[PDB]
Amino acid sequence: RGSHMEDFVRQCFNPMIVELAEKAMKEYGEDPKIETNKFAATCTHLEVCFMYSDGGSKHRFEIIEGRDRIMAWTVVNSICNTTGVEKPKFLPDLYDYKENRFIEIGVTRREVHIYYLEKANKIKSEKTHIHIFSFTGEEMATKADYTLDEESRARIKTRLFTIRQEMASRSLWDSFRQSE
Ligand SMILES: O=C(NCCc1ccncc1)c1[nH]c(Cc2ccccc2C(F)(F)F)nc(=O)c1O
Ligand SMILES: [Mn+2]
Ligand SMILES: [Mn+2]
Repeated sequence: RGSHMEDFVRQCFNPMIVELAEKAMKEYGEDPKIETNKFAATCTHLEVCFMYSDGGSKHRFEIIEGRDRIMAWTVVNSICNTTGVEKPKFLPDLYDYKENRFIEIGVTRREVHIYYLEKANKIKSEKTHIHIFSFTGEEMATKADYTLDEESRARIKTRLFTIRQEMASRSLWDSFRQSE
């Protein structure tokens, strides 16, 4: 109670994104007032997912992140029973109707190579596409098929660096980076 991180989070991100992040953390037994770096992280991942689905065509993506566990798994079951895609063991973030595959979006404060290595080991199922962004401006996608336009990806990286600058100007960036 009283953290600068919580107030900055609720100020820097959009009210719907803050509400969704709060519902998610509470759904997973996590306190946004005590685990405030993770509050920021959930909000950032949520905004990156929304931006990512805003790129590309109109009907292209199905958003999985942001829903509650049960409804997200229901939509996943529908996607699988519709397209015949292998049911992912763990919840992805998006589904691409154009490339016909699930998408796992990563946002890390560490080296992108490491984070993708970790997430690729965790998923193991070599069917789901994996796309990592970084707060330094780096990105890395499975097969190096980055799915979206260059402009749409550049927008996301710019937003990430803006978040990083806003945290640094308030002296919460060191803690955020070392928290991962
Ligand atoms: O989907 C995700 N979580 C789904 C479950 C969940 C959602 C929101 N709140 C709590 C639970 C997800 N989580 C992360 C960060 C992370 C990584 C490993 C374990 C736990 C977490 C965290 F912080 F979320 F608990 N990075 C991603 O890229 C990503 O997709
Ligand atoms: Mn997710
Ligand atoms: Mn993700």
